[PDB]
Amino acid sequence: STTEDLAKTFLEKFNYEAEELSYQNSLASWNYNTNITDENIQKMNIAGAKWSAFYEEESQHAKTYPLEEIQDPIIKRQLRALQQSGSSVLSADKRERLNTILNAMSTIYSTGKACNPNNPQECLLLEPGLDDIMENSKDYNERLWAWEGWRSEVGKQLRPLYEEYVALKNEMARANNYEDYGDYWRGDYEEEWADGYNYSRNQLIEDVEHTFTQIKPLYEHLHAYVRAKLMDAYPSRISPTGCLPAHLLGDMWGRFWTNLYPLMVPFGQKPNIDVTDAMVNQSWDARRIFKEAEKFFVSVGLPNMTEGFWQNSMLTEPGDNRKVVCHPTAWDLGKHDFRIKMCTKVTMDDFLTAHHEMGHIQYDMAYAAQPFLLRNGANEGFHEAVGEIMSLSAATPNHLKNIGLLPPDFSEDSETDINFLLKQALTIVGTLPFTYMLEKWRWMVFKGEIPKEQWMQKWWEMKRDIVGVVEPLPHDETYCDPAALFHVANDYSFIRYYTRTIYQFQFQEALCQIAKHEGPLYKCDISNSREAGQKLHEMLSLGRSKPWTFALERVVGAKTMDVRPLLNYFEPLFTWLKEQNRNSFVGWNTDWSPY
Amino acid sequence: LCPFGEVFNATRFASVYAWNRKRISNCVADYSVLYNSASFSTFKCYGVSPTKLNDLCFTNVYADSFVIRGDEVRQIAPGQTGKIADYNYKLPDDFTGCVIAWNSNNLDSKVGGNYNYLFRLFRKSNLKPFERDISTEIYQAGSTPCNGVEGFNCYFPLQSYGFQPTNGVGYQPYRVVVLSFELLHAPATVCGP
Ligand SMILES: *[C@@H]1O[C@H](CO)[C@@H](O[C@@H]2O[C@H](CO)[C@@H](O)[C@H](O)[C@H]2NC(C)=O)[C@H](O)[C@H]1NC(C)=O
Ligand SMILES: [Zn+2]
Repeated sequence: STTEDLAKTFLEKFNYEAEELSYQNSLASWNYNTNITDENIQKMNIAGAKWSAFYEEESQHAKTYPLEEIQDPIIKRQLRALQQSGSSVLSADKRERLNTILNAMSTIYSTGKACNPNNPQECLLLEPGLDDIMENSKDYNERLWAWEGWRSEVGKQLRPLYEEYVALKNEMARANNYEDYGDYWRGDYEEEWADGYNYSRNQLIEDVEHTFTQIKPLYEHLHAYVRAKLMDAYPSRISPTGCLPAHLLGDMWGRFWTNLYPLMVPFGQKPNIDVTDAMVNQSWDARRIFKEAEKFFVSVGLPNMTEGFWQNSMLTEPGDNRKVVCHPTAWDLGKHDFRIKMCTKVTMDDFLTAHHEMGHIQYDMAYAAQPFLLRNGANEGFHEAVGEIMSLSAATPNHLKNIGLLPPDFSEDSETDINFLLKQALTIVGTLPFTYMLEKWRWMVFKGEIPKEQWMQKWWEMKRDIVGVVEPLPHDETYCDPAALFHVANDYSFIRYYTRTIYQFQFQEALCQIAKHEGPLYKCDISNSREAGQKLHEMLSLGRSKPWTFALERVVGAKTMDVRPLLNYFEPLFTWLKEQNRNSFVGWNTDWSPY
Repeated sequence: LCPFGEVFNATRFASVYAWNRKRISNCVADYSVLYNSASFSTFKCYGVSPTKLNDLCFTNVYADSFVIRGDEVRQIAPGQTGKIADYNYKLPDDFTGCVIAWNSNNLDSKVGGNYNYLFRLFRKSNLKPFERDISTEIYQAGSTPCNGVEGFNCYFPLQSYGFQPTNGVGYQPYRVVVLSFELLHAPATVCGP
């Protein structure tokens, strides 16, 4: 008896026991989210602790079989997901200290508050009190004490705790035959044991740096248009050849530029398209919204919902004594049980959100025949990219005329297409230098290129050079400014938001050629096209049986990612930007500061 | 009359490894009532015609009964492979009979789970058709003896279903009755005209 038959008998026992035990954990969390009491949290934490103790006992069983004696690609992809271990290699005194540091950083963030200068009886939390100032105010001095006070009270308490977190995380990584903790995070994209479809951890650095240099001419013309329109809202405060201040970007951190739209509109007489009033006049309810989303997928070739979807979902607020958290989520409880929990209102924003959440359900129903360890997307960016393109076709004016929400005598306007394209660029294009700069700073600090006496010196050197954002006030070596973000203080990776945007426009550009679309890409509608639904279904039913380089070639015909479909979408906007910038300056210098 | 009312309307049904067998004789059966019942999801007869089929004096009839999942009903057929077909219940290549099944989700499911039905997961070999095996030994995978303990390469050779009323259609209970029309030299009192 070889060692391949011993590892095969082990997986036929693991599948039947892990499926029945993870279903009791998922069912005990549904009853808490729809009914918040004191007895529900007690039953939630009991069933959620049996799954964590069962899983770590079989992670030591899986390491009895060496990985170099198996010659099957199906078996080896399931063993490597069960042979991975984390903090178990440390001692008892080192593992106990690690969980004390992690829990102490999460309570300072969720309970910390910043008080108001010149009125010391007003202290405000982040979510109810400090997010409303940064997203709705137009005062220069009101946004300044809410930006400095969050970083001098909360960020200076995590500085002595974050240095000891780096040393303990670098000791766990070196005992697992890695070189540092940054190399540990990049192993999600690694592929092995393939002939021509291999991918390396060093190749990910080269792919990100190559695609970033091709979006730089587009970002410079958007940077110049915003700067010339912000000198009217804040006169005599921004230099005509320089960077942008960090506390005037419509956000606490500057992650999105969405809330700056009413200060810059190209055609101020042509209104926007809003169908929120024709639904009221035709007596639409919450069940009418989810029935229109189901007819969209049938016309492209995708199946219907099941019987238990309509009986077990919560599509409206109960209106009873129960307390329910209203957050739109799609649930895969297991054993072919699919539910959607959201609080629906008769608007246009809730019309488009129902198409996004139903796109997650269609992905989950495709790989249901895979083994239990291989039921996921190709990597950590594939799942959200499928849902984004489904909400992109339903907002086209050609589709809204076919469902009676627009009159038949509706004339297309060329001045309302510039208004639609500028608002898309403030969310998608404007967040891409932000994500590139965040992950590059953390990779160097786990390796040792940046000593601890030069942490804050290199943080503001890369803001001026890559993003073009200048600090309002100088800092020193007692601050920790990246630690004021949610993902840094809660130990999350940030590179998944960069690659998800690039995958989104590669699928959209390929499917509009199968549908024989004539014209520009922003008017594409894939409805009533059954040929484009058969192409997408071939990739959705694979799961994790194949590498992600194999699954990309089945749709777009290429192995690696590409940025040229993204530059073709904003091509009408790029011609209009260069005509407006004929009397301006493109670029910035890193010598001007507000202080 | 016939004991067909005691088979289809019994309150208790057996498991798939310890399945039941009943001999039915000395009665006349109305097979046309079963054909036009319009309640069974599957009705697939093999060897015999799907016609009226009443005036046929068969030798003997057996009624087998067990409960399985809804994704395993395709395995109750000649020339099929699977966990149920190899270790639990096997049909021969020359089979004359019919297979009747229907959903029983409203009778065999509880809030919290029902764990009274078992099936066999590991076995050394396969079995012949119409063979029943009941055992509670220890399945040894490798070469190290287990001596009645569950360690490495030692497993308990049984597994239980878990039935809830909120499961999907493939995981719901199904109640299966198999009728075999064996032919042999006999007076053949079971005709049912
Ligand atoms: C919401 O939760 C509460 C408590 O967690 C549930 O109240 C319990 O209901 C059961 C069944 O009716 C009773 O046996 C308990 O005595 C109740 N506990 C209390 C503290 O009152 C309530 O039923 C849940 N709501 C729904 C709709 O299931
Ligand atoms: Zn989503």
